[PDB]
Amino acid sequence: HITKDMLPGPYPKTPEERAAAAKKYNMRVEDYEPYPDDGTGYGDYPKLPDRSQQERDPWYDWDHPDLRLNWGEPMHWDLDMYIRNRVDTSPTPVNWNLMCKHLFGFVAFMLFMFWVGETYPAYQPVGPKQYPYNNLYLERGGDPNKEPEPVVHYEI
Amino acid sequence: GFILALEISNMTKNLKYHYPSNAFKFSTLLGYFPTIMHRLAPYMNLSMSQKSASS
Amino acid sequence: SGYTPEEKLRLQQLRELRRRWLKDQELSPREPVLPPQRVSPVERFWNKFLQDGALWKNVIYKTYRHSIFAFTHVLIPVWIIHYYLKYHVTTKPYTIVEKKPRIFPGDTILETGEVIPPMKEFPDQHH
Amino acid sequence: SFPKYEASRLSSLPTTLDPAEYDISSETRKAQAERLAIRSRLKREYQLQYYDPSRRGVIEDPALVRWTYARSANIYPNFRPNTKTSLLGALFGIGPLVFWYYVFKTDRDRKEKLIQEGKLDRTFNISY
Amino acid sequence: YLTHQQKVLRLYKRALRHLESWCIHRDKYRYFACLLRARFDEHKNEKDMVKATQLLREAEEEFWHGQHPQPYIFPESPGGTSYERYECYKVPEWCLDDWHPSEKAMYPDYFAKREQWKKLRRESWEREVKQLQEETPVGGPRTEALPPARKQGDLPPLWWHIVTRPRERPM
Amino acid sequence: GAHLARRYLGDASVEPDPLRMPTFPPDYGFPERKEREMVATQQEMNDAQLVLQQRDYCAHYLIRFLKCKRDSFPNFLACKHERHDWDYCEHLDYVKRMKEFERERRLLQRKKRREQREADMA
Amino acid sequence: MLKYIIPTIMLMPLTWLSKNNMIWVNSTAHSLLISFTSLLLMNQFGDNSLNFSLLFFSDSLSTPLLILTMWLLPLMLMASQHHLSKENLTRKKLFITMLISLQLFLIMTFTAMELILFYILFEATLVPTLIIITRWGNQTERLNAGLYFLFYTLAGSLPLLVALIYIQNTVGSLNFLMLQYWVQPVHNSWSNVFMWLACMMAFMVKMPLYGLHLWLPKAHVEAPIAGSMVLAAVLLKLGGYGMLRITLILNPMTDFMAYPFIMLSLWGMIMTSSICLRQTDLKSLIAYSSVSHMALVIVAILIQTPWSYMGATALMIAHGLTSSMLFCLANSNYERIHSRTMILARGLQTLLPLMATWWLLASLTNLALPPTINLIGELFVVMSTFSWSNITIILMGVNMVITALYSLYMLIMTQRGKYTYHINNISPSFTRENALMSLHILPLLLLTLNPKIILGPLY
Amino acid sequence: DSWDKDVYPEPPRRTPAPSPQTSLPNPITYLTKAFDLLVDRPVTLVREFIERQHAKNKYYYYHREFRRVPDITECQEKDVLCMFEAEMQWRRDYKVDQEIVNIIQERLKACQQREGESHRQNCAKELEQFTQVVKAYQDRYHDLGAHYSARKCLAKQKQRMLAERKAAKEAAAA
Amino acid sequence: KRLFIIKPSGFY
Ligand SMILES: CCCCCCCCCCCCCCCCCC(=O)OC[C@H](COP(=O)(O)OCCN)OC(=O)CCCCCCCCCCCCCCCCC
Ligand SMILES: C[C@H](CCC(=O)O)[C@H]1CC[C@H]2[C@@H]3[C@H](O)C[C@@H]4C[C@H](O)CC[C@]4(C)[C@H]3C[C@H](O)[C@]12C
Ligand SMILES: *C(=O)CCCCCCCCCCCCC
Ligand SMILES: [Zn+2]
Repeated sequence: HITKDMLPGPYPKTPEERAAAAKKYNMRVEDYEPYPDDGTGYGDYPKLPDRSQQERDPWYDWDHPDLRLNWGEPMHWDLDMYIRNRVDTSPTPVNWNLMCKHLFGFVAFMLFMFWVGETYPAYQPVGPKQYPYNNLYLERGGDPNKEPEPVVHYEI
Repeated sequence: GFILALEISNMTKNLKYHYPSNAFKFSTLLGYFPTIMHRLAPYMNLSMSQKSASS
Repeated sequence: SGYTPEEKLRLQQLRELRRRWLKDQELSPREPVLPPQRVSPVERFWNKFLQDGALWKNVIYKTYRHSIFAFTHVLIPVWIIHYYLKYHVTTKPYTIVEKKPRIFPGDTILETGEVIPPMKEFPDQHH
Repeated sequence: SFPKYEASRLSSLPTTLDPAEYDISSETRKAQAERLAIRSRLKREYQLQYYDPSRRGVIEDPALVRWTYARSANIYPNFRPNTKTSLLGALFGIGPLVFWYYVFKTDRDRKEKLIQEGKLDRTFNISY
Repeated sequence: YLTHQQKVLRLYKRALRHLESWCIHRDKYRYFACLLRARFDEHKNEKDMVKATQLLREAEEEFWHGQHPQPYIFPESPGGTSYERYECYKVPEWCLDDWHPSEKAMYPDYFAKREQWKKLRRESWEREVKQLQEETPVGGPRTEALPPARKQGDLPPLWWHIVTRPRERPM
Repeated sequence: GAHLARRYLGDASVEPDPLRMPTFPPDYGFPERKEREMVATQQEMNDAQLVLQQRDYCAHYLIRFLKCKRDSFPNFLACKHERHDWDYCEHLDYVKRMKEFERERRLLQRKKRREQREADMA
Repeated sequence: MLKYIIPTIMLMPLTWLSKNNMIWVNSTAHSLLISFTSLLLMNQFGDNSLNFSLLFFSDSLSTPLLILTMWLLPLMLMASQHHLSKENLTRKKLFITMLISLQLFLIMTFTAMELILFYILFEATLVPTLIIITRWGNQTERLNAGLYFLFYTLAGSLPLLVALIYIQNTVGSLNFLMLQYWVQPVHNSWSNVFMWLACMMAFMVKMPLYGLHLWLPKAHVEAPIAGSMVLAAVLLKLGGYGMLRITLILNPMTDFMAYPFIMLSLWGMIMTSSICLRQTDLKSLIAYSSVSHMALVIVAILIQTPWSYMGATALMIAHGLTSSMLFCLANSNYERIHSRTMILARGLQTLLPLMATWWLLASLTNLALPPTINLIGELFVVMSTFSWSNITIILMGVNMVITALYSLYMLIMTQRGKYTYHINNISPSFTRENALMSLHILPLLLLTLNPKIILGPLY
Repeated sequence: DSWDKDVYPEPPRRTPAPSPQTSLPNPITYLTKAFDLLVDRPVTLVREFIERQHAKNKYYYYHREFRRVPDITECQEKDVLCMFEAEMQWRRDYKVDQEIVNIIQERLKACQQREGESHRQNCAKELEQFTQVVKAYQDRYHDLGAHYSARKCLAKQKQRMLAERKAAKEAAAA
Repeated sequence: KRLFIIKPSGFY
């Protein structure tokens, strides 16, 4: 039974509208920040911090414990992406930039070394192994009719 | 490995403070591959789905 | 920092209700009230037969239950499988293909009696 | 002296390291007073119906309705064709289709040429 | 809103827990645990709201640089490998109202003893509603804390789900 | 290994190339060189079903060991003597490969000295 | 086909002339007898189709679609009982009359030997379908959904009418058997480029093709459950069945005219699969899931290989049962919470243990877990498209990953986590609801034993 | 007996005679005796009883035989009645040729398993026959498309024949 | 001690 005035609407132009808009979404009129009016269809839906639900207090008594939400709280435009089963934005022990540099450096270094170790293989001091009957020409599917090129190995 | 680990294992009892090292955190956090790829790939894919694919 | 004067009363009021609720969750000795049930004559026999320890006669039940299991879970399936393979699968071409047995120099073939000539004399050396 | 924490969109600034958690003025303290005032009013309405023993059903949540409504039905009436929406529409709408057309058209033109010449190995290719 | 004392106490608890994770061995932790206490006891009397604040901010920045990358967590605490584990066994109480009569018949005492709580809950509801609407200011409640019962025979307002909440190891 | 340092941290023309050996005529330096003999015929190996990498000069010992194993079943600790004989026979085959390798290394260095001698005078 | 046409028509007298309280029982029982007799259509010969008369015929392509159509009618009657339980008796019988008349048109559509007869019945399914959506839909948007459903189909159908009549004048007949022998190749000219588009765009919009699908999220969401089951299970397959017929008379022009539609389909399924990862409406998520599976069918029909035509037939029948089941599962929740939001009721596995088993099986077949016929059809198309171009394996594989992500996301949001505290009316699943899910999944899982009856004429 | 040995050839079997070199009891032999007694014997009795009942009620089914009819080459243009019979025969022969490729493939796969590690040499006969039939199958029924037919097969043949005719002529020009 | 375990109805 939600009426047209209780639903999201167009961008607030006059200062009075932002007051009505903020009251509609249960926010302080000084805390209500509509999205930029660039024509991407956000209207007057509040813009909330891009913080994952995993950050919210795990000990507070939530109406919806798994979603970390309170009945009537304005939900983030991307709530379904910030649920606890998805993207997590919690602070990390190591700075984000230093994480990428270390991981990229490790992978980049390892790949180069494998290439370095590819052109310089490590093998043992032995010549090619020898097999009889012309290097197993008949065993390896050689044509019975066309007699093979003779191959001879000598005792040593 | 046993000798190096056993002696290094024996040094935990000494009353000496710790020095947070990059190598230590690198091993502890699995090289950051989860902390990045499990926050970057889901974010990009799940943001293109809503902004571009749907809206 | 501690509880305000009213908070200590509320928790006590609830803590008494909560501890009373957890007592109601206990089941009476008769519960659960199971509707009347009938067992097979075989089941009744072992209920009283096995009361005495009698290690010599206790293994009988162990072999009894394992003997039944082998008959209903090993012997019957292998009968069905062997009957299925012998008279329905193996009667069709190439359904079961065996890697031919290896013949070594010195063996005797059971189909014709042929004896594969042994290998020539080796340059024997003890090492 | 330590490396000041650097925050990206996926690594939020810790509250402890946030300067906004220490410089507490009268407005900041009062600002939280009104936040908990509205948060308390909503927590009241929910519990009146949540705990009511004569209620069987679903407590309609207008916040939930407004969330889904904006995500689906209020988008187009708030859409304006401009430079941003037009360029993004073509780049993400038509770009991939043109890209994949030349990847596949080029590949099939290449392969079709070999088969006519006879240079493509199709010795045992009888399933298609 | 948190007071300076509240924030200071929390930093002391976290540092020991991370320091405890760093040391592992108890005696080594005991040695360093006291030294950490000493660094806190030397600023207890500081009555300068500005110099004291600078200490906390510098104290937190030191904690972050030295926090354990993988701090110990109690299994059922948020992040430990038992959190929400048994939430899959916690059934709401109202499900029993849907049981078949032949299924309630298995527990005549429990369900006979259950109507009392339902009888008790309905009777108390009207008083609980009246108590709240008379102690609520004109503009509505300003906090989530709830008043207790101010008489005898009256249960605290909004007790049903707090009292009847599922156990912690239901199955 | 150790010989890698003489090919990677050193001259490569003075070292054998396992992808190119042998680089000299087999009879060069061997008057009426003898040829290795295979005791086991092709049919015996074919009927014995030996893996191609085992269809080598060292065969006719593996066949005997395999024949023993089929016969000593379930005594799987037996036939140990035939294992050592085949292990030894393969070992002799491995050393000869090293001899071919050391022979290759010496011949390459021999070509080095010969070329330098006639090169320096010129 | 009169042994199925006439019995279907007799379901209308049965409904109107039966007691007031027996309209559901009698219609369900007799519509199941009709479905039982449709198994006689499996008298298929390896060289020739089963040609009954001058009007109707049934080959291995029509037979699986006919059995699916006649099998759904009783399932549609079981689903509709709850939300029609409190409606005027005459209007309950008008609703049932619409479903029967929709089955009457469908079975004649899948068996018509003459394409203009196919067009009339293909185009006649709109009237009963539109009436179901707009009259017995629940929301205000049902009125806007019918218009989108109406003018998208007609905008493509009317050009098809001109092309079909044009072909008859040139060829002398629209009989399918005649076209199999009198077909001539299509020369590469601008005139034939628009003949090709006319013959296909009608069938593309019904699949639907990515780009022309905006009517499907509206019609499949605002319709009642009975409407959503037929819309997604059969009516989407009139496009697939149409293309499988009309491409006979469009070679070799299909070699190059299929590029824009293959790119829209190959790329479209990634786009629509990704949309399912962020849908706030459970029913809408299932609707967008249809566009991805039907994108494989469009690619399967446009490459014209025996492995592609066998995959397409299996994919259509497989998706027919799976899509219908998913809508029913989502509807069982709606009949309790009366809302289509996905994140409103959670942890339902705690309150409805058996209904969560159906959710698991519905999701497993949706993501094509082998050896289900869902996987068989999808697997065959992937092999056929790989031979068309090896690079397509990237797009096919990426869609399998995304397909499994949203399938399990739907299963984890509603059937796992913590139950919503304030929803206290999740009554135990009725026998009607449980039997509805069994009648979907059980025949779906049985076809794995003998899948050759859903592999079409090229088996 | 059950199946024709000419279509599915199998080389003669050769089983080495046991030559034990141990005094221990070979368990397999004892299990073999037990299996032939507690499994093989009871199964045969049931099969023998079932077989006798079959002989009491004996009846036959026949392999359908199609008399050849004029093929597409002899059918006039746009003559459905002749084209219909020619096309149905082509579709029937298409199915038979598909199963012929299966028979050859079955022989090829059977050879690989039977010959063990010597398959790459002892199965050169099967591989060569497999390569020949597949190429014959490919030349006739490949690249026709989902809407294949006798007309499309004939046109592909005429294209192949023309290239062969021109290729021989062009080479003979030199 | 035996405690009553609350479950959803399993009869249906
Ligand atoms: C979810 C958001 C939307 C995502 C959109 C999809 C991703 C877009 C990625 C950017 C586009 C990349 C494609 C570029 C065109 C293909 C060029 C190419 O490199 O093809 C490689 C290979 C060539 O095969 P061929 O068809 O014969 O072409 C030969 C032409 N000289 O082609 C093949 O034969 C097929 C090889 C398939 C390889 C497996 C699939 C790759 C992904 C594997 C998982 C990730 C691991 C990557 C490392 C393994 C790579 C094989
Ligand atoms: C053999 C095993 C262990 C008995 C024991 O040694 O204690 C017992 C434990 C449970 C038994 C099974 C279960 O009771 C279920 C079946 C019940 C009947 O005993 C027939 C076979 C049946 C399948 C049993 C076979 C066997 O006797 C079992 C498997
Ligand atoms: C050479 O072919 C293998 C590469 C070397 C790996 C082994 C390294 C250890 C041997 C060097 C130390 C020698 C003293 C023990
Ligand atoms: Zn309802």
